[PDB]
Amino acid sequence: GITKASLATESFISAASFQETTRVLTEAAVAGKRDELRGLKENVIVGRLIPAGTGYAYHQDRMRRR
Amino acid sequence: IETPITANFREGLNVLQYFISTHGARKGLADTALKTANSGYLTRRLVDVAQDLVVTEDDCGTHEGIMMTPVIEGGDVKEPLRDRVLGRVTAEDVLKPGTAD
Amino acid sequence: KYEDVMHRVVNHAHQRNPNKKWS
Amino acid sequence: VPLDGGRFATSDLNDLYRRVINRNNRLKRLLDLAAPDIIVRNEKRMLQEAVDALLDNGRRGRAITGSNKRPLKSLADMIKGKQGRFRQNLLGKRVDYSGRSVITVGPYLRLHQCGLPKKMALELFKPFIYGKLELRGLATTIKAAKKMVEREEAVVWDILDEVIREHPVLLNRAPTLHRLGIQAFEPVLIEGKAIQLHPLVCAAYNADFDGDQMAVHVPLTLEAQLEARALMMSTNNILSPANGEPIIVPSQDVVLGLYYMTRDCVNAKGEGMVLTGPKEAERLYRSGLASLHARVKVRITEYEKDANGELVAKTSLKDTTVGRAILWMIVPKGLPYSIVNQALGKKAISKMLNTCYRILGLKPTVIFADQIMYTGFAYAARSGASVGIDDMVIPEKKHEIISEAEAEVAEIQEQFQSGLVTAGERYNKVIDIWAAANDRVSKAMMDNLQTE
Amino acid sequence: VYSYTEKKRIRKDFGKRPQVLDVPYLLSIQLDSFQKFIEQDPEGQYGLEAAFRSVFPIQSYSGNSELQYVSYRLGEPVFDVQECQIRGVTYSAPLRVKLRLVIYEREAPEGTVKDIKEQEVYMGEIPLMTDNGTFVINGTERVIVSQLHRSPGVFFDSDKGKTHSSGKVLYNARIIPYRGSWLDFEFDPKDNLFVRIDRRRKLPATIILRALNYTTEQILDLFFEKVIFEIRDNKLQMELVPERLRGETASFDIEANGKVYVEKGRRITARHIRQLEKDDVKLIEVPVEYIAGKVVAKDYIDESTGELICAANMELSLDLLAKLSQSGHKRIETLFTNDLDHGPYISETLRVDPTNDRLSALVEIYRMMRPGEPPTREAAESLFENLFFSEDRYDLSAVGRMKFNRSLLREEIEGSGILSKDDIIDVMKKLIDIRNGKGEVDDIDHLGNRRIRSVGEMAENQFRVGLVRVERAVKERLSLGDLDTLMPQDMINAKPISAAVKEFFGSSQLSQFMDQNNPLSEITHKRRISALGPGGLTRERAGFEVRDVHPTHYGRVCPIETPEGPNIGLINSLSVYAQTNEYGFLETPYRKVTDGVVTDEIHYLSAIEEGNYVIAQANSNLDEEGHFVEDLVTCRSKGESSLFSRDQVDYMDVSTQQVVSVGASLIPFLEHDDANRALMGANMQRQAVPTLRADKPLVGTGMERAVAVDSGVTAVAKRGGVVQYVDASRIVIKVNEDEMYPGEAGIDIYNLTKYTRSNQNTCINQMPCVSLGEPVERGDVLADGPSTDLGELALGQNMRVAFMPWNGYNFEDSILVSERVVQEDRFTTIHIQELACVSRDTKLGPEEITADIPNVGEAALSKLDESGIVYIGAEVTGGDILVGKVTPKDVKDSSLRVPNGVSGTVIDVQVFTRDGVEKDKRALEIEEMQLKQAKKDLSEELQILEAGLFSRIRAVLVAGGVEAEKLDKLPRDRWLELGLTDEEKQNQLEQLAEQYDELKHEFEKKLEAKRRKITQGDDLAPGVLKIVKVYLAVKRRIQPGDKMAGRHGNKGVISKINPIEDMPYDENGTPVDIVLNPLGVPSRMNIGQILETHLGMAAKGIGDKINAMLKQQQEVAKLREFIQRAYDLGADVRQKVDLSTFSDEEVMRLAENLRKGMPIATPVFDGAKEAEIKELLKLGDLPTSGQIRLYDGRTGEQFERPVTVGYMYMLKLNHLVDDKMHARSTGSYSLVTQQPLGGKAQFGGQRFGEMEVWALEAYGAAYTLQEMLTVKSDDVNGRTKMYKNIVDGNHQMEPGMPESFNVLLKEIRSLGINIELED
RNA sequence: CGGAGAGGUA
DNA sequence: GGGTATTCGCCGTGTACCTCTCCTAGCCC
DNA sequence: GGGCTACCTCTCCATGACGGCGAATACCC
Ligand SMILES: [Mg+2]
Repeated sequence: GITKASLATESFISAASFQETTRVLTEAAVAGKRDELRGLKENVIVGRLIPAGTGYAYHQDRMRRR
Repeated sequence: IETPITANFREGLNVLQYFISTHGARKGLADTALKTANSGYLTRRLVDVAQDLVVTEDDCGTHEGIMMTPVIEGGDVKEPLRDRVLGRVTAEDVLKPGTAD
Repeated sequence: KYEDVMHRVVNHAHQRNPNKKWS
Repeated sequence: VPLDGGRFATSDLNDLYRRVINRNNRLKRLLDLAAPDIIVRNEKRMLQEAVDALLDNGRRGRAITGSNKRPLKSLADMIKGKQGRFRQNLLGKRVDYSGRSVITVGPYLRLHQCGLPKKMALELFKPFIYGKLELRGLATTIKAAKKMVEREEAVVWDILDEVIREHPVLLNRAPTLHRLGIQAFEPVLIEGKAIQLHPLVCAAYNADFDGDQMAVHVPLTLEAQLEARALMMSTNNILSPANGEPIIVPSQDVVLGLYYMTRDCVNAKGEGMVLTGPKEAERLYRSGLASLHARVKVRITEYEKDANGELVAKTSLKDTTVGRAILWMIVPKGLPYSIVNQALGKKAISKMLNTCYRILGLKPTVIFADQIMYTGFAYAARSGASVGIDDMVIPEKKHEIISEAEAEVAEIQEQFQSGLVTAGERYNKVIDIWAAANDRVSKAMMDNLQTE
Repeated sequence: VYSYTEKKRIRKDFGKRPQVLDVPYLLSIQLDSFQKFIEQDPEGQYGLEAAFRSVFPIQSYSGNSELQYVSYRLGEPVFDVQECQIRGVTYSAPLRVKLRLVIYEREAPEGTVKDIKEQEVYMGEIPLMTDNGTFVINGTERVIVSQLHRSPGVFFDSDKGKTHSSGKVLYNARIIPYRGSWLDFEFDPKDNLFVRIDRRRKLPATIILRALNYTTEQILDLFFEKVIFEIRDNKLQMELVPERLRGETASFDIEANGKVYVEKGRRITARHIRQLEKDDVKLIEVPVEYIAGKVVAKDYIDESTGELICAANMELSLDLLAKLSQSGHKRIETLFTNDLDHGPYISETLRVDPTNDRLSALVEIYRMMRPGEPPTREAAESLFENLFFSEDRYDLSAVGRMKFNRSLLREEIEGSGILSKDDIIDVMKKLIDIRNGKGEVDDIDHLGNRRIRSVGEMAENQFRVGLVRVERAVKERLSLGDLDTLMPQDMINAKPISAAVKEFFGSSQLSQFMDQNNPLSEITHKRRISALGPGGLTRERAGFEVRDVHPTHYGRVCPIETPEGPNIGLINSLSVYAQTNEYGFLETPYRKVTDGVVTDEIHYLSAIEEGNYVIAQANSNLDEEGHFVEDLVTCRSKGESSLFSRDQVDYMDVSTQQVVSVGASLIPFLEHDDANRALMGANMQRQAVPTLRADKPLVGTGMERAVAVDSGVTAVAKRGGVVQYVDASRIVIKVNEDEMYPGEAGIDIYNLTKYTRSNQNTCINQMPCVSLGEPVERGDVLADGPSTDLGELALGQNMRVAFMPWNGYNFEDSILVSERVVQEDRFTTIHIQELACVSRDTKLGPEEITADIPNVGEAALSKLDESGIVYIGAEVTGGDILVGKVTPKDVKDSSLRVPNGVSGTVIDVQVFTRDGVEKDKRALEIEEMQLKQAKKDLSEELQILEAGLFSRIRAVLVAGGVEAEKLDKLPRDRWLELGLTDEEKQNQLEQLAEQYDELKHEFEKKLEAKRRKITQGDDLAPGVLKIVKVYLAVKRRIQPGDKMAGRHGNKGVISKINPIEDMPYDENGTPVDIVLNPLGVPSRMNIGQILETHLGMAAKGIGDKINAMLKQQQEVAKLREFIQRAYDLGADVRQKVDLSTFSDEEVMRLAENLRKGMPIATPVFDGAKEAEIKELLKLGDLPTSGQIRLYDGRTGEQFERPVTVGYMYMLKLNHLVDDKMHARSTGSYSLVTQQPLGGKAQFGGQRFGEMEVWALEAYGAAYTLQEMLTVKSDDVNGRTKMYKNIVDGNHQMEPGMPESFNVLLKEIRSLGINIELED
């Protein structure tokens, strides 16, 4: 379900802005999980360009080089 | 209620009929408040489950796709095929009822 | 000579029901 | 923080760390001096319970403060919930260069613009006006220009008209549901204190002008001015994202003006006279020799573009009314005439804008929508379509139907006193005969309104 | 008949029903409740006497010392009301308590005390109630709203449905005390009776009976009956009353007397019971397996050996029946258990019970209530005795005894406070009976179970809490206190009592800051019935039950007036006629109906007493001495409308206004409105602002007089007479001779309230509405308050309205207003803002209020005097400096400045000074002027009252020893020393002389006392030196953006202010003032505004006809004919006014007050029909349909389809547009997050919140979102670089990282969670 | 320039 | 002991805004 | 009343939400 298919994510910050922050940061804390900042909400948090709209060409030019 | 409101607003409503209509309107407002709350909770969950889905490629090149038909429950045809398949790229060739056309 | 400020701290939530959470 | 009165306030973290440092120092002093075991057991239990009162206080409401035994806030409560950091201060921030007021209509606007008051326009645009005042050379420093807009001199308003002209703003009604909830306009300055919003666009906001308060934002940087103009301009959203139908549907007065304009009565002035074009249909109605709705043969010229993009002109004498001709002056070239020959309520004008967008692209649908709004408000004004108390006609057959239903519930009342029918059969019988009498009264009033 | 002041403007009153009971005084809940709180009550029922007799005598822990109670008393308050609102203190009289300390000797429990001592001690300062019904707490004016919480007593609730998804409905019982510990009986789907205390974990509900000193045999003696088996010949027989066999399937052949009664397989019929009872059958034979399913009742010990054969609550078996068949237990008792009639619940619960005796049960309860510590016998006994059976920690009130006796079908309604054994056991019996199918549950939405607390009861409870804290203080100190070295003011303390009662009145969920902008707003805020607050529900957790209206709110709580939004139906408004009962429930007036005759006596009914009788409807057509003219009448019996017989009813409704509240009985034509727009109409009528010119409603109800009189805003004449003097300041009334006291005779002097600030920054004002030399009657208005005119309530103004869609300027719900309305200054509301400027003692130096200000020139100092405060009446604008003030740093400007965007005139300057700072020159000037005004006020009091007293002496010596020449040779003082007899006349002269000498003494001591009040220093906040307060007074007119609304939920924002020509106009030439939109009528189903529009057109039609009959100045006969025709007009009404009794100025001045329009009433549900409006329009020269052909103002031609015009009464709300408008270029930023501040007052920015971020993600917008949350907020470097770039002209951005994210890394990193950043 | 509560707006 | 129920504990419950009030106890002076 | 010094952990405050979901025992052979 949608309240579970957003917590069980390979990106713990998008699951941290949603329900049960404590459970997500504990499960992400015991595993040493590494969020690649791939998606919209994780990049709205950290303040860079969204990789959807106009900024999608910026993530083309960034994903290409590195 | 087995005794309906037999009078309209152009005529006068008496005390009891207006009282019952007041119960109806308060059920309306109390439905709109709590309904608005659960609605906003629904939009929050939906935009946080989709949340990262970005149209990334021009084509994946697949020969799959669901089969659209007009919906019928037993009454009239509720939604025709034109409204459902308006603007959505075909999976395979649409055959005319003449064979291999 | 201490007048420690932690003895001047405003209880800024002095109207809350004690059973409410997160604050 | 310093409050006023020789008294300070702060967060609850300082109080919780005060408590933890107290338990840790009392544990260092009690284990440094070799206490018996039960005292240091109570000690370590209070320290474990103190840290468990600091990292998350929600699970045990133990940490309490004076005069009101409430749980104190903690670090997990600083992150969690509606008022932590993720939902309160990271996903949505308080944002500068903004403003907010009460909305009002003003239908003289094109739909790519909106009003904006001069006082808010000068307050929102203090940095740009600073830069122009020291660019043209009317001041030396930033504080001289700050005195100039703090004084509101005479030269700053032409500066302000020279920084508005092509710069979008973002209007926003406060419960933003869908992506039309934020749109972008161009300002037109208003002697007033209220944002003048374009009327048709109002239906996208689900707004009504009884005191809604819309907020403006300013796109500062250059790429945001282009994101506002190219993606978010109010002309570049004339279809909903939820469905392919138009969202610039003409809402309430304008469809009454059009519906009054394209109809017919069987006998008014100019009945059965021929008219050489729509132009003298306007010239007949403005004088008063004809009526706005009386049937008339005209010669219209429609341009059906069934070639390879080149428009084919055809002309004829359609049997129509005068109001349909006056409306036909406004419909652009590519549409057929048969879209205006009907009554044109709300559904038919919605598919009118739908076919206009799906045939002639975008710009005739924008300018066709603006012209529909102008003629709809103008001929709605010429209508005078009031409401009076004698306009709602009671059925003359109403009290007869209600008296028959009273006799029928008298019948089922007797059959319940006669012991032949049950309670629930009386229930379904009474609701059925009242529903049937309800529909008889409804068809009586509906006929006696519509065709009387 | 009418008084000389009632004849000023008599409202034409439609209305068919003759009324019987007048409207009661609309503020009776507040005044009766707090009057009930603070008043000397004998026999200790209610008030302070119930608290003092409850907690006292305090007696120590066997210390032979005791503090007993005598009486109490309250002194004068130190301040009067107006000076207390200005200064800021509580309006509170101190509470003096006469305690008495007694101390025994050694070994004298019963003996005489050795020493008594007695004084009048101080405790607390309980705030009084101002005569309007409000409080004053800290300078403001506050209202405590009555709470509607659950009645104490018992409740057998259902909690059906959504438990355990099996359909097996549970049942629960709750014994709710008024004060003490809760008690919840309930079941579980394993059919076991469970208890819990104070919502803790669960206990098996027979363990409390094991705590109440009951054996197992006594428990099963209580909850069950007996089935007797006997040891006999063989196959041990069974006594049998055949009522036990009802509804059973007999698993054996029931036979006796050699006769087969019931064969096996067939149920026991009613005929089988008739055979066994008609044959009188008692004893039959059973199979031995039939008893093997039974449970034995009592114990049966072995007489021979001394052992136990069968224990109580143990099922029987054939071998064990051989174990007791061998010893000789003759009477074998089993408990009759049947799944349909008599349930075996107590037996199952005794099987759940781990405990056996009293002690282990008390160990279980003591361990449950206070967990963790080892239990002890004495702590368990003190705990269980002090949860339910002690006077201290547990008490039902007499109300709780009433519902608790009433809901057990007891007899007496007055009993003890504490519980008993029979209380709990009858609760458990009643709960098992409700489980067994007989009886029914109770509902909590019923107003027979909701009780109204009010100010007196809740203040009594918080004062009670003050007394229990002070009894722990005294029981501490008196246990250690020994001898006569202490007196009973050293023990007792003021801080817990005054801290508790200031904590209640100071701020709670029931001390609302009073919405004081309107007399309707006060008088509907005080009649408010809140369901929130301590002891009741909460906002975000109520459901669809308590928020939804119930069929027993009729006449008690208004159904249509409630706030919308989060609290709907939790902030219920009490009705018009409703009262609070003796116990606290709601009750409502009904008329007693004898068997044929509707008796005109009134007789109140509570909520459950309505549920027994059948009650008629208000608009039942009646006759002469009283017979219902229909042979069947629409009535309600038990919450159900019906059409019952002609003579079956018992009660007729008093009046047809009794269902709505006073917020809703002011909407005319309410019966034509949907309840949505009626609700929003009541709320927006509550929020009107007062205009500058009070203007009567054309279409009223008649409740306007009762609201404008019964609120405290008008100056009601206390004694009728002749007006001696009329001034804007004061009105001086000379009294008639009948209502006049012999001693303290004098006259009356009313000091009106001039321009002072309200609570909502409107301008409360009183203006005289009588002239000099005019008769007045007791109970009439003399000063119209805010929004009042001649004693009516007039909230907004009434204007000429058209209904046509005019060029799109009224698109959704807008309003379009001509330049006529703004030119005539008729929505121009007056606001008053209060600007403080304090003088703080900080670090680095004190603050001066000097004018020596740097960085400013003569534009700042032009509007100040030499002291630095602005003049009275110097018209400031935005940006000017009112109070100069600098803070030493050379020194920094911190002067008070007018907030941006407002104009206005400084009407008043307050100056407060800490005792210890010398005053500047202007403060001595103001103190000088206040001294001169106090001396002039009191001196004019003694001169005018001197003229009344000495003029009364001159009025005495007209007869009875008249000396006309000798009267005014010597002056007015020694007029007693003239020759006169020894009768009541010279005694009366001595009365007046002793009165005047008392006026000398009281004048002098109030003069020096008033100099003591003005002259002395004042208490302030700690750390402030002097406070200068400046009253601006803006005059805000009208502009595009203000909100206006009529009285039917027709909202609207004024959109364009057109010229006078651009309006439509009819062929007579008058332009219409406001053009609405007709499309608000069919969707928002409020057709009532159209009938108000037509009837308003009729009212001004009569107004213009009188105006043509009076500007031409016809003689009074024509006006008498026309006015009499206008007041007769149609069907039979109550009014029936006759103009044969007006003396030709009472016609002419009435017609002076009708020439603007004739005021027409319409009661709520008994109003004008259509036909009366049509005939009244026929009396005018107006068209019948209410529609006029109008000419367009721009184009100058006739509109097709003639439009509706008329006069609608329209209101201006205080949601004006120059409070809503705000903008921010770059201001100040918050401390912990580097985000902009929130709000307008804090000069902050809008919130581009979460859904707006989803809106910009939903576009292709990225850079707009990037600067929308990295540059324009949350980053100091990006916004400084941005500001430099914008003043340069380059448009770019250095994004960086937001600061609050870098705070989030510290609040996760400051847990035990490493959070990082790679590369 | 700190946070709670109460009322109100859409 | 293995699978199945049952109680028990946590998580959540619409956005934006506008006014106002309110912020410390004890005690020996 | 109020100005100076400070809690360096004590008892009944409480009591009207509901759904859902998952984990931690309860129990039945
Ligand atoms: Mg709205």
